[PDB]
Amino acid sequence: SKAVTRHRRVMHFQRQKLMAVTEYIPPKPAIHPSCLPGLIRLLRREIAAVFQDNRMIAVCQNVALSAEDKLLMRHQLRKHKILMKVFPNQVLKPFLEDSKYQNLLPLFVGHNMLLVSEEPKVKEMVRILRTVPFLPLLGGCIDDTILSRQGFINYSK
Amino acid sequence: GVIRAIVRAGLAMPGPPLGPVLGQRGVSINQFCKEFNERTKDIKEGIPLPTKILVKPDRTFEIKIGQPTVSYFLKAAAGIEKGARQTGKEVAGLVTLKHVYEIARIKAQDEAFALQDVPLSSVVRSIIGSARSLGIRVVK
Amino acid sequence: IDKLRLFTRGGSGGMGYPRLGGEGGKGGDVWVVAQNRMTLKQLKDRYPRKRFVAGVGANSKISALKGSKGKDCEIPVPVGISVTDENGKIIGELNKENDRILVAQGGLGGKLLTNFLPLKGQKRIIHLDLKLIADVGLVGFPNAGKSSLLSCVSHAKPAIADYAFTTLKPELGKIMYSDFKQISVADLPGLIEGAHMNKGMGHKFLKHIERTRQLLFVVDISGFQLSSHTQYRTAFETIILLTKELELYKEELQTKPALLAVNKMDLPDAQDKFHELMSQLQNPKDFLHLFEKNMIPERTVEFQHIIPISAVTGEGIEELKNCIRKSLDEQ
Amino acid sequence: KPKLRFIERAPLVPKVRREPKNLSDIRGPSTEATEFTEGNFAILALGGGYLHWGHFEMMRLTINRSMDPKNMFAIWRVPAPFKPITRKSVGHRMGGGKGAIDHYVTPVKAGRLVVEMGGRCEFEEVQGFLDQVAHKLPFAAKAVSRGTLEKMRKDQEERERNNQNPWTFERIATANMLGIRKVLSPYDLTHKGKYWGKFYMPKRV
Amino acid sequence: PRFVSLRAKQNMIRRLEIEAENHYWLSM
Amino acid sequence: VKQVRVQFCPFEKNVESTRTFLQTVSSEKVRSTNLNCSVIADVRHDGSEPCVDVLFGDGHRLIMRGAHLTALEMLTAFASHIRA
Amino acid sequence: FREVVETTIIEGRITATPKESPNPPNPSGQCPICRWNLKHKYNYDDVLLLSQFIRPHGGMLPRKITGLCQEEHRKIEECVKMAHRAGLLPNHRPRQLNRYLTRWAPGSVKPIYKKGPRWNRVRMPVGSPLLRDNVCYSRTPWKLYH
Amino acid sequence: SREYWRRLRKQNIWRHNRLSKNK
RNA sequence: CCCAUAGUAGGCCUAAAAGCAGCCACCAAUUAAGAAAGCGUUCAAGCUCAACACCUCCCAAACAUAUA
Repeated sequence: SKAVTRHRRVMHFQRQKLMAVTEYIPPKPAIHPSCLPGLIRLLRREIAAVFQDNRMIAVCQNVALSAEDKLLMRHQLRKHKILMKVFPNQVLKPFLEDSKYQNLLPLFVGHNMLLVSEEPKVKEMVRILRTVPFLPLLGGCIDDTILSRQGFINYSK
Repeated sequence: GVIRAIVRAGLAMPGPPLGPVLGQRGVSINQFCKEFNERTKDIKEGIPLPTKILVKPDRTFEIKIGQPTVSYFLKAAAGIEKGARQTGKEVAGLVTLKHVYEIARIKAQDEAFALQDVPLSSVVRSIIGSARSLGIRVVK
Repeated sequence: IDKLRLFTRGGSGGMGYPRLGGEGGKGGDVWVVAQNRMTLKQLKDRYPRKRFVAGVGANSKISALKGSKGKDCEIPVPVGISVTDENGKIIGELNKENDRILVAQGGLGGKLLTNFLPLKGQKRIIHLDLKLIADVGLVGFPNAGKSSLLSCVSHAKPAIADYAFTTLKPELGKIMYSDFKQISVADLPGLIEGAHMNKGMGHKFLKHIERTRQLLFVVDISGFQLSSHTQYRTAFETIILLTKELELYKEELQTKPALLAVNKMDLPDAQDKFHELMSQLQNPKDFLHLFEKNMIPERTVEFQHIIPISAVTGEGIEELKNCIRKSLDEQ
Repeated sequence: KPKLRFIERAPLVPKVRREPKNLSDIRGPSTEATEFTEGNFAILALGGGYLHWGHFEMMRLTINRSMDPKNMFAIWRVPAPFKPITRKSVGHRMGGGKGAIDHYVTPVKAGRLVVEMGGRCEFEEVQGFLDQVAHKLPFAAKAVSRGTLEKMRKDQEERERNNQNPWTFERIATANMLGIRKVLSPYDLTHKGKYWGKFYMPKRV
Repeated sequence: PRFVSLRAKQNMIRRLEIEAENHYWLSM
Repeated sequence: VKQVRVQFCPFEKNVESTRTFLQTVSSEKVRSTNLNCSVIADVRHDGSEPCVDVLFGDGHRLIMRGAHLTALEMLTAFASHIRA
Repeated sequence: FREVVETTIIEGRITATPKESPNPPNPSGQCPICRWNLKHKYNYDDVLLLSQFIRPHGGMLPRKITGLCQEEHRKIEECVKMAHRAGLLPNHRPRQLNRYLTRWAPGSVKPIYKKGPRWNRVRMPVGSPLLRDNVCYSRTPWKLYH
Repeated sequence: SREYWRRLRKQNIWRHNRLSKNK
């Protein structure tokens, strides 16, 4: 027969025999792994600087505000000096640990936003939360004193 | 819906660029043209100005006026009604720092343009980038 | 409103298979005939169900008989038809009624053990362009009264027409030529307001209206303060804008038999010089300048004429409207 | 020119003397034209053979049929048909040597890159066309990007280094352990039990 | 067409190991 | 259907499920899907509430407490109450 | 677990939450079977393992709901496929030929009516393909095509 | 810096866009 | 899963070609969003995605679980 034809070339039973002897067995696992078990640092430094500089920091769970609502809130917090920002919660937890704040650790959960200022201007945010029926102010920190939603409402009143 | 109109201050009701863009929502074309003409008369003329145009399902219009385009203002300040064909190898015009600062201040004065940054350096950089996108070379 | 592309099937041959005798049918031709608005009176313009076919041939076997003949197919249109083929160009160039164009393919037979050949029925690729919904597409301005203008200038009441398109059917209006015959024009789909006047009853419908080969620019021929619009967009300014858009859309279409409609002429009278203004806007280059010898800002100087709507006076306005309709149907 | 050049059936200068068709020029994994050459995607030959002007012309037709010259350029890295394969007279007495040359074809072994593709286009969009070409190809192949060949090489190295066998093909063969030298090929020390004739077995770890 | 099953694996493995051990003790 | 009380105050242990249910898929972000919502947040204490109390227009009323109930399950219960 | 009480008044109430065993000797595993020391020794005869992962109407549990590894969750799903057809799981009704470990589904299996030559033989489908490395206490090879 | 971070984010965005270009 | 504004309807050519008809730069304002990547658009408007908020009638019959 031809060396290479329409049919496949012939293999000797000795050849296929050693080929099976040449069964390339992959690695045999023992325990098996499947059933077995720069921006961040800069953001943390900026958060620490903002916490140190500002006297009043308020944490909100506001996510309901749209882009236009966020722009209106930014305009209101620009008219009266209050820096609004948001960072990662995992980064903020290391930031909270570095800043040595105990009561602010459980408050930072889910979608959140910090408002850091020297002059307290949370009354405008309180009025905005009064106009659109949401209550995002919860667990504030003004003058090294952790407050609640009722405390924030009393301070705004 | 939200539309984006760039109709000229002079001729409010044109043929090609007036109706076919956002007339399908349902509104009086003559009333919108009259409102645009009144807004253009309330402001300076000789330059196109963007409008917000608040449309409602009850056929109610609330036309808001911002300012002229920063590219159009830069072209007017440079003195070239036609831009560069290849930006920015062919420098069509040269814009000084004072005129660029004045244009940036004029753009930040408008509220519908939403140029409400705290620092003016950001607005100056934005105006410089808009000029560099066109055929304008910044001097000093 | 759009252009239609159909496949035409003709007669097919027959069979046998007798020792004496032979084949059957032949192959018919494809005819295109344009008819008046009375063809649109029967709703056959929303017909499209992937074209139509024709009859086939017969065999006969008792006792040695041959078969029948084939069948030709005629494709009618509701109002006007421009016929083209798969060659990339049109042979017949008309849109008036009673015009026919034919494409022939046939000469059929049968297979092999008495009198020979192999085949099936024949077909051709026809393209029907109605040159807008009926005869021309009307794009007005924000002073448009084209429906009332057509009703005032013609004794025939407008009806509802359709076309062989994949979209909605625009409304059509009848115009009088003062010659014992009537022509038709087409407006924006649904509620007619004018394409330039911020209305087409849809974005796809606006594209369909703008896809018309023959466009008519309706504008206020009266004064801007006397125009039926508040605020009016000025006769000169809106006319110049619409004419500039139409000319810059295609220089060939500007040089083609396109016209601009003179509307809002029911306030104007014989002495109001509406016809004089229409002539001054038609004979010029759609600007202030009348004639340009060498230096012309437009693609072509001395363009076509203007069409009259809401006719008045007796200085040949009806004759001008009839000539405009004839030029539009000439395509 | 972002298009595939036409491959002629034979060169202008012909081959006067008769020559044989050696299978060894397609046998073995090829070393030349094995990696990418100014390309980010190509077709690596997963087998040996010879490509004539017919296969090259079919590939060029399939490339120019579906390509964007402003975003995708393709250059055929293989040469034109050059090796003369002959055919004798029809209805001639059997045996008796060779007649005139019949047609030219260039032979390519396993691992050769066929057409280098580059530009503003990834291999994912051209994957369908490359798979149709590979199924229609003369020899077996595989459409591989610049990183796909590296991924395959790393996977092969990992498979080789993760072997658990108490006996390997070289471990009995190069040793000539149990008389497989009565069947072992003289060239078998080179393919290491991976290239068997005209078929190429890269799947053997 | 012919295939060799695990029986071939075990007996031939006895063969290969026999040859390998013979090689091993034959190296001094 | 109609306004929802949504009781939440910082008196007992805070619930992340209740906070997620109040802030997301009940608040003004969800007002686009349910146009006639008029959702409000209540700061009146109930006592281990995590209520998200909703008073429907048909007089249905819904209490899903809620401290151990997940935000997804409470939102699904609210969606099922809306669909009814 | 939660229920939706409906009568129009509809409410959602959390009632009858289930709990795990008190003594996991295989804590910090990744498969739940690895979390419960059942890495390869779960079989299709196991009623308890079947009940631990079967929905009340017989719905398939996702691995996040299941808490098992994806390979282990597929093992659980294949075991469910084994056991529901085994006639040993009547606890999940929606509204005869006896069996022993039929893998593929009944109502589309073609009648294997062309028995191939013994040198090219196709055999019948046999056993669940998922359990190729199941914990074998035997020395016989585990069959796949009978 | 923030400008460098914005440039890197824009580069990653362009890279993912060019990846989706084949899709 | 989620979120998607703005100089801006980026400029030349283009009736308009708005990120998406062809070219040049692709900057840049917010924690974070490509002068635009698959749609849709006459032009627009509306979808996502990237970046941020969350993480000739085949032919053996058969059987997986008993310690190479």
